[PDB]
Amino acid sequence: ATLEKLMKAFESLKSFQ
Amino acid sequence: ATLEKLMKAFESLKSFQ
Amino acid sequence: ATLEKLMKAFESLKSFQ
Amino acid sequence: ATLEKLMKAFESLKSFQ
Repeated sequence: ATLEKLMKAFESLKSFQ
Repeated sequence: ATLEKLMKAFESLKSFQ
Repeated sequence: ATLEKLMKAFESLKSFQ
Repeated sequence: ATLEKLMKAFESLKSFQ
């Protein structure tokens, strides 16, 4: 699902930050 | 700013999707 | 699911903006 | 700024969750 992908991306970004 | 970076990342992700 | 709720909230915010 | 508002909304949602 596109929503799932978006969520994953956001999480990754947060972790990086 | 961290907020700005986050926003940019989100936008990029959206575009990709 | 919490993820779904978050997504919905984000969408609503975007629409409002 | 619209970006700032969006960020604030997201934070609030996260806190609620």
